[PDB]
Amino acid sequence: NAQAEEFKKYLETNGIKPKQFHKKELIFNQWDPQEYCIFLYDGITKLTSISENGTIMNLQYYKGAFVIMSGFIDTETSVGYYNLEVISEQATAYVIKINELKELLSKNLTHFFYVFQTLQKQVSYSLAKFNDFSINGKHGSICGQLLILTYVYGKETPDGIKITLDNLTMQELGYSSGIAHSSAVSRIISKLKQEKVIVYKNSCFYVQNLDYLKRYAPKLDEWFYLACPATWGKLN
Amino acid sequence: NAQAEEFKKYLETNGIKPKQFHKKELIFNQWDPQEYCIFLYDGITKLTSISENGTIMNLQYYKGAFVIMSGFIDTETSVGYYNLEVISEQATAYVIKINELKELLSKNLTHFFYVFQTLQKQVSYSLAKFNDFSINGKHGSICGQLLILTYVYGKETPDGIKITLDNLTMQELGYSSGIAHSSAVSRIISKLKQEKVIVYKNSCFYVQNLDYLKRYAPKLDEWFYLACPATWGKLN
DNA sequence: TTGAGGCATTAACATTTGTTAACGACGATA
DNA sequence: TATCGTCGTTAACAAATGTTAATGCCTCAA
Repeated sequence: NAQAEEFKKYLETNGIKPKQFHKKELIFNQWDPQEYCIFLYDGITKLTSISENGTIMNLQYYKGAFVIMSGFIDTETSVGYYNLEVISEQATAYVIKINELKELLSKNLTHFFYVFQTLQKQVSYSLAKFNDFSINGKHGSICGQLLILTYVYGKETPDGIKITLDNLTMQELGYSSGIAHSSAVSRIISKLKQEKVIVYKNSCFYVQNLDYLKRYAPKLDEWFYLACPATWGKLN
Repeated sequence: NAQAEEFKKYLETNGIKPKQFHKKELIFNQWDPQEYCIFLYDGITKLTSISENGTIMNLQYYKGAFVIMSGFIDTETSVGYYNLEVISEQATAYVIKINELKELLSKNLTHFFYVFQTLQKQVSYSLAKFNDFSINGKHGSICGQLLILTYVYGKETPDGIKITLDNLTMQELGYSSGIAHSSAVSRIISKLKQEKVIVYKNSCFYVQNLDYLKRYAPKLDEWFYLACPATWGKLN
């Protein structure tokens, strides 16, 4: 991304250098809140939360470049108790204290409307996901995530559309759609395969019937068409 | 309250006078997609979406002062095809064509951080609402949506916390929670009355054991503490 | 006064999803 | 080569929710 690269070197010009993280690491966590601004530049991460009884919940994924904030700008108070876990083999993110971003960004606007728009991307994405997940129950919740992972981690192949993901177990899908037991998620997929909407090939899932997932996740498909038109056009 | 007070003037001091709306009026709709930046000053509205199937979905509610984006501040394209229906007897707001917001907000950067912070309040809200609705299915969805209603529009009476709202018909909560048929939402609420949680008096809902809702809407309760603490304190 | 329409409640029944358990396939370790 | 643990399936039963229909309470309009 062009804007993300211009922002990259705008930080290094002010003493902000990249930290390196490895898989299973938490850049921040729900238990020791620090209000930072994370400019995830490279790597795949997931924003999670754990209930008081230990229930895991994957709220979404983040693929660099992108911006995540654990606290508000003006008040600098916590925005919420979440964990940003690194699921890729290794990730590179510029961690900057929230206090400094104010002054850094008051002296330059073109980088402000960049971080602002990523936030607009965040909002629209959250509502679209909430829209498709709340209507068709859990069936559509699985279908929704599979549509997101296809539009971001997918690519055309002869067998079907491959999803370039590792450590994508059954529980990880359930965590990302509200299912708690790995047997319920496998039961929904058993029929998605019997309806040949998807298929399993070694190390990955393959999507054959994209239009099926679209019906059970229209607003999400719409969001990719409106927010990430690049990735969207590569699958139609 | 105050950060939006000096904001309201900063708009009409540059040629943005307020337009007025009445009940059931749509400020922006999904079929006519036009990118504005609405600043709901006074009144209550609901952001809705209508599926090709004809299904209605209430994504959330908006109570002034607040900011609602219909397009991206850069590309000027629609963040999504939604409808902002006025459900109050009387609502005032300030519309800005999104192309005009850029200039208006690039010179005064104190009101820039204001709009940016409300965007963050939106993000956390969506992430929190998505967390609690996903764990406990529909039973929890109603407990969550209810909790939201008692903090924003709930005042204390000897009979409990009264949700001062018109309507709130069974179908309307179904749209907010994600249930299609009104008979089902009634089923759950018929149990919450038996469960000494809520009662229906004077054509309004009175909450008596909001802690029961906190257990089923933990992330949402945490959101009011960190984002709108004044609201949180009114009931704690 | 009667009669129409909407909202709330319940029923019953179908469908989905929650929950636990058992089986097998695979890898890893000694 | 045997054994332990992880994960993917399926079974079986329980709970929740989807779906439709019927009944009652209320307002409204003639």
